[PDB]
Amino acid sequence: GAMANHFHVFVGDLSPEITTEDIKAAFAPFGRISDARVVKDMATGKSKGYGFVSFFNKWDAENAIQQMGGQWLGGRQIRTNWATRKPPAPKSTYESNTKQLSYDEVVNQSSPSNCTVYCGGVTSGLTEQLMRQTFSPFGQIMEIRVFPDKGYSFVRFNSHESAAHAIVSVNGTTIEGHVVKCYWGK
Repeated sequence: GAMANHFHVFVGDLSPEITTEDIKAAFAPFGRISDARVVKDMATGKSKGYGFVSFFNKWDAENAIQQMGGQWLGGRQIRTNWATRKPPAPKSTYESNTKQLSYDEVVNQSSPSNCTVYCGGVTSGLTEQLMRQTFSPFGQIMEIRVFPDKGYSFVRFNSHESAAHAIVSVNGTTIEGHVVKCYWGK
């Protein structure tokens, strides 16, 4: 049938009296077997204590593992464990380009020679000093160019790291009531 629904069970602790033929019969009522094999001695036909079974359907194998989970087959209880361990199919639980402010993502949004941050959203109180004092703890300032009338400013940093850091920190903050937005500028 479909290999996806075929399951291999690893059998162990087989009593020496047990043979390939025995597992076929023993496991058949619990699980439908396509084939079952005991690694047994060629001469005596006695089990070496282990083997494998191929079931036609997944439930059959699983049921058989449980029912034969140390069941008295032969003069002793045998062991079972699943060999073809069916993995569960995942889904996109993580990553699809998380939209947050990743410094790594932000720094790659511009060429490393660009040191300008575009600050927008500050329609009020927008002074050179206000931007300067805010941006300064994030990076070294070279220029502050402001336009309160248009509600934006250009913050010129000394370095690119400084500029990307400013964006990651300032983007989505609030300056005197106005929610600010920052990205790369010219």
